[PDB]
Amino acid sequence: ARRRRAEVRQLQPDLVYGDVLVTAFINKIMRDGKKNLAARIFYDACKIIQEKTGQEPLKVFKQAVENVKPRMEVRSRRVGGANYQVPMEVSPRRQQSLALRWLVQAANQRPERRAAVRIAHELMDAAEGKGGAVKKKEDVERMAEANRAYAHYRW
Amino acid sequence: ARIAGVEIPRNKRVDVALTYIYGIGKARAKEALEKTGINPATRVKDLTEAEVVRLREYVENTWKLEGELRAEVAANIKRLMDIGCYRGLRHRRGLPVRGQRTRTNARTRKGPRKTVAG
Amino acid sequence: MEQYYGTGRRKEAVARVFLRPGNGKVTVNGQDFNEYFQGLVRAVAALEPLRAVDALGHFDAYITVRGGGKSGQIDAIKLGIARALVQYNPDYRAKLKPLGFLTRDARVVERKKYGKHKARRAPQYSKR
Amino acid sequence: GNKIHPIGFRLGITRDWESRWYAGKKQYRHLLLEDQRIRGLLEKELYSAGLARVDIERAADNVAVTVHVAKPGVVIGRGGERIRVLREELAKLTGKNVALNVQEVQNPNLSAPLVAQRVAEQIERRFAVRRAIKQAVQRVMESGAKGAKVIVSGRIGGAEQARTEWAAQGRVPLHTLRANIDYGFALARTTYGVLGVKAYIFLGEV
Amino acid sequence: KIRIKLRGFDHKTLDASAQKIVEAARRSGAQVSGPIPLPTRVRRFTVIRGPFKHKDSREHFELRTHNRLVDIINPNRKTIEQLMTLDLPTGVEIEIKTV
Amino acid sequence: GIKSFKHKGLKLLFEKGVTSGVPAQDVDRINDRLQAIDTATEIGELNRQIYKLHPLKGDREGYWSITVRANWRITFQFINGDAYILNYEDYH
Amino acid sequence: ARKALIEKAKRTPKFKVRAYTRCVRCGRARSVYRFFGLCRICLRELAHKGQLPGVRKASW
Amino acid sequence: SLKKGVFVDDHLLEKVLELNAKGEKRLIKTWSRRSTIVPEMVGHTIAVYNGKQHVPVYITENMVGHKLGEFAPTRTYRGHGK
Amino acid sequence: GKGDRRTRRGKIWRGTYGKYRPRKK
RNA sequence: CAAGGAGGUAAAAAUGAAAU
RNA sequence: CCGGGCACUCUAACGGGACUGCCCGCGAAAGCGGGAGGAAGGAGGGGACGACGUCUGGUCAGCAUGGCCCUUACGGCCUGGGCGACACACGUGCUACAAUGCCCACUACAAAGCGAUGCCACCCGGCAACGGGGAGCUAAUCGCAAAAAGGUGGGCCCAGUUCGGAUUGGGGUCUGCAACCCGACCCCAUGAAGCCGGAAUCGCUAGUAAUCGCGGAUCAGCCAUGCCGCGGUGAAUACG
Ligand SMILES: [Mg+2]
Ligand SMILES: [Mg+2]
Ligand SMILES: [Mg+2]
Ligand SMILES: [Mg+2]
Ligand SMILES: [Mg+2]
Ligand SMILES: [Mg+2]
Ligand SMILES: [Mg+2]
Ligand SMILES: [Mg+2]
Ligand SMILES: [Mg+2]
Ligand SMILES: [Mg+2]
Ligand SMILES: [Mg+2]
Ligand SMILES: [Mg+2]
Ligand SMILES: [Zn+2]
Repeated sequence: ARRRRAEVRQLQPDLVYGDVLVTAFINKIMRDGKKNLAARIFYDACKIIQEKTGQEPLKVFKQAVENVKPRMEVRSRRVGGANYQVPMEVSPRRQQSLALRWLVQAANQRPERRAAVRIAHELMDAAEGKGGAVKKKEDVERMAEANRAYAHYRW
Repeated sequence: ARIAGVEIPRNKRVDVALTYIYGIGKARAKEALEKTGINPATRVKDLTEAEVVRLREYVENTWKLEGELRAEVAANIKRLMDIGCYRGLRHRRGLPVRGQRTRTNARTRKGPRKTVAG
Repeated sequence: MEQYYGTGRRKEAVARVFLRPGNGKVTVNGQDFNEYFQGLVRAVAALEPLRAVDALGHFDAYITVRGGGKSGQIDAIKLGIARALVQYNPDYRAKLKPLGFLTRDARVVERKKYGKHKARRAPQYSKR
Repeated sequence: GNKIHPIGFRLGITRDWESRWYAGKKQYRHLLLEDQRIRGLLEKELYSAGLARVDIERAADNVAVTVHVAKPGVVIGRGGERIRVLREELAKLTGKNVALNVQEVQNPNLSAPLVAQRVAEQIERRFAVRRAIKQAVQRVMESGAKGAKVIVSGRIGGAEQARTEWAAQGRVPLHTLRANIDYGFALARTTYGVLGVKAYIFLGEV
Repeated sequence: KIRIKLRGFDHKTLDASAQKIVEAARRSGAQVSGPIPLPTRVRRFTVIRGPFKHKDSREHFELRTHNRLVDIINPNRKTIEQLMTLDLPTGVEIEIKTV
Repeated sequence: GIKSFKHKGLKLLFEKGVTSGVPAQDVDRINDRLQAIDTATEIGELNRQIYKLHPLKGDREGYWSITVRANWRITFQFINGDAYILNYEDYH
Repeated sequence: ARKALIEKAKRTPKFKVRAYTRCVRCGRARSVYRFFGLCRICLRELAHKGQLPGVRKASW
Repeated sequence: SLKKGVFVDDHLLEKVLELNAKGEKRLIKTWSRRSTIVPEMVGHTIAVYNGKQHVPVYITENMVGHKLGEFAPTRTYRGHGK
Repeated sequence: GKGDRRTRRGKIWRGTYGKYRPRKK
């Protein structure tokens, strides 16, 4: 019954960058608890960003996250055996989490061969507003758009 | 190149291309090309015809392989035809040869499930 | 040549940190602070307390390490480096506390408990 | 229910051992079997003494054995028998230094094994169990105890229906470590079956 | 030159009985390396708590076997005299060898 | 006629005459009910007062249960003049 | 088969592999520890009794 | 799979060899697969025990590492409702 | 390939050694 | 700042079990 | 490795160490929030500990035991068989369907434990299992063990394929009186099903889940992928 509001977990800043965000992204890359392979892939992809574009990956990655941020999402709620879906706003914590999660997932959805090039490209596509994650973001906002009827149920 | 009974594997490393023969596997593979004296990492794409001839001559001879040894293997099971042992009956009933568990599993010899119900 | 305390521990890892006041930013033990820790991204985070202070290579590192794996050793080194510069510079306390570079971090591997499959992972069931 | 043996629960701090010797492998097994056969042989022809303990100590062929008894009446002065061949019959499968001592347990009403054994005798005397429990507790409580508790379970007074008679005065905290709680148990053999008597005796600690 | 080892299950009896020999050797004309605490050899075993068949939730026990070392210098029969047969253990196993 | 056994004790008692599967005082009782379940051409014949016959409910539907003694039941399935899955079970 | 069966367990002749462990206090053939020569059941009993030298509850 | 042993029952062989000089009768039993096929006395029948009875198995070359009881199945199976 | 008897990885998992996993040096 | 009285009231969800 | 030294690390024996005691705010109190204080805090993180009683719960196959029954036998010995049977159904799992992946080579970094009726260094034969030798070790001394995931290099290039390892043929080794039914490995060759799972269903809130190897009990050997422990790297999220 959540007596404690569960305090927000804080991370360690990365190497060379100091991000309070990049490490969170590396973590999503991480599988089976191998931060070595995870971090390597991201920094690898950072080197890949430099090639296809003359931009610093610290902004390319930053803007990509900003473009894959759900303004509002759909929430299933009350009365009628939980029949309604109230479109709710998204907390900065949750926009944060969804952005990075959808990025990595869409990144591994790509037909490319190497994990680094998937990350790099999906970030470049998302920075422009083209990524498959941006599709996911825009999709979730469609659902939230179509439910404005009983949005006044709010909460 | 029609090495034994097969020819299929083109552009894909001779140490690997060799594997595509019933009788070669992996150990006899590099064993055959070190004894014939050929580079394993080659193209397989019809390279030096001489290397291919030597390879063919050694491989196809030496040990039995392809359809010939399939016949021998099948004949070794035919050994336990006659009035054979227990191991033959396991080849007869279609059940696992090495006395394992057949209460469950053993699907690789029994085949897919049939379901009786009762 | 010289000596400066050194006791860094983190998750079954022991690291004795010295540092000798010289411009040669050096290594210890096996090979380089690199070399011995190459391919490991977070390995260079052990030198962050030096970045927290005014040490751009003013000391000659000498850390013998043992026990655990690399990451714990690296973590322990961080505790040892900090334990040195706080020792011979008692006024460098007002940075090891706000930044929190001084903690043994009691976070250690929890015991396998019976019944459970491993630590906390329950063995999974069906009623039927 | 399910509760751990209040003796084993202590062992370390509070309540020491009962067989105190050290050995490595290839020896422990043999010396433990001998040790237990001593306890087994003693219990038989020494029950009339009512023995609270059977402490045992060793030091390479030394085997010391201390028998605690409420009333050591079955020792009778040196060559008056009841000790001579009796402490010498141990070495018929031992042959080692059968050093048998006898202790005088002062108050039997504060010795848990003795309490339970007195109760278990009364069950076989066909006594009224519930009244026997009550008295034994008060008897223990009468002799200065800080807390007591006796438990007989099963087949009470014959009669087809297993019961469990319960009585306890004062304080008996089993969960506490600094407890000094004596635990005893006894089998009452009856013409209608077998029932078990638990006895808890408690004194202060800190 | 004289090396003595003291093994034991109870640590309190060991830490005390192997300290007597530090006093009975120092006050007899010798240098004594104090109670050397050799590591313990813990011998655990895990038993199912019930006589029946309740596999989950059992209860385990351990048999800690402690080792303690003490060395005395010169093997003079002045220190030897006391540590010869003035033994006060409770079963504590003692090893005496010189090398 | 009986055709199958789910209890090994009952099975041995009826087949070989091995009485070391059932209670010693219930050998004559268990015998005369099994024989009556054997000669039974229809469940209607297993209707004597002393058996206390009755079909079970729930997940035990399709099963019958005459009483041997006390809380002990001989449960089975009767179909087409034969009984199957003869079990000597405590009604719990 | 129990009394004549704790006989064989100590008799131990005829082929070396036919010999087996067996609790001494009981007659248990399973979960018999070589160290004590006891089954897991008996071992627990005596460990709570205190009749097992050094043997103590494990908490960590 | 033995190599330097490769054994047959001494008692099976005792009975088999002392009934091998210049000929015999096929009346010969056993109680142990444990043995091995044994060359010589090939034209023989060895009634092997399968746990229930003695099955007359016949030797006609072809067999070797297969001792006996492989020629004496212990179970029956036969079918599963079908 | 933790179950293939022809790998250093499968030989680890099985425990045993051999040709596909020599006893060091 | 402390409620007395008036009114819109959940859904889809049935059964019992084998000596006292 | 020696001389020598034992301050570091470690070993194991007793201790110190926070009790929201100190600051602000709230309150009648308890207490709650917040803050320098330190390794640590408002039960620090885990263990052992399971009230009166409930389930005619479980256990006569650990053992004890009332009653009933068996005694040239329902007891006793032995060889052999069986518990390992298989048209099927369910539970708990192991290994996978691959490229944050596989293979080969090189090269690091643990803990907790076990061993002289055994662990077996180092040589020798052997593709290997393993066998001949044979040193040290009553073992923080010698050995089991090189930890594995990691790193460095190189090779496959996404295809049932260097994924996956089932099944089967052959050849061997070791324990054992003996391994057909029914043992574990080693080597050659076969290389299946599987390309990620219907209705449903489980676990875990911080060293945690996931993932990686290591030890032990039982044990001649082993069907252990099990159970009980050990450490390595190490997430996500909790509005409510
Ligand atoms: Mg089988
Ligand atoms: Mg299935
Ligand atoms: Mg773990
Ligand atoms: Mg389980
Ligand atoms: Mg109805
Ligand atoms: Mg408590
Ligand atoms: Mg019941
Ligand atoms: Mg009995
Ligand atoms: Mg079974
Ligand atoms: Mg397919
Ligand atoms: Mg595919
Ligand atoms: Mg929780
Ligand atoms: Zn026992």
